[PDB]
Amino acid sequence: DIPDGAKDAMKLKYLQADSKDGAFRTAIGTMVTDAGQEWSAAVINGKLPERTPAMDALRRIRNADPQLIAALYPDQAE
Amino acid sequence: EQVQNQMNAWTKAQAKALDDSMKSMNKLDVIDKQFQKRINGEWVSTDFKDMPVNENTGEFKHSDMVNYANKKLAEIDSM
Repeated sequence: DIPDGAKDAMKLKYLQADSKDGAFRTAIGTMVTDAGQEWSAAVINGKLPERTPAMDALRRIRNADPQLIAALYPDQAE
Repeated sequence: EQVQNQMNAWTKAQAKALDDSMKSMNKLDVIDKQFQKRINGEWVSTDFKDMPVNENTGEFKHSDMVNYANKKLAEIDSM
């Protein structure tokens, strides 16, 4: 029964306080890989698909904590 | 009263044979649930080394995904 915006402030504490292979940074790593594959596919074909969920999700989690997404995956940050 | 004592052991050896074939169905059910949570738009891994384990499944081997992989394709072909 916590604010819906205070849950991020703890899931992200776990994601930050995790080893490089732990099952926290490995369930989010799927978002990063899907977004990266989407960006590559966009560069190659030409069109940005109207449905890009991975990149939008990574963008929201970047706006929630920028010094975390810039630190973990330093190319989606750029 | 010797055949009864024999059935007390034969039934134990049949329950240990429906324990290792309900595990190998629990694992395909949980792998399907993982693929379905990943398809419907949720961020959970689908590698066989990252499924959940609860003593109804045991540790996941690689061949418990091959089996699943040849069984969705088999089911999709039949529709």
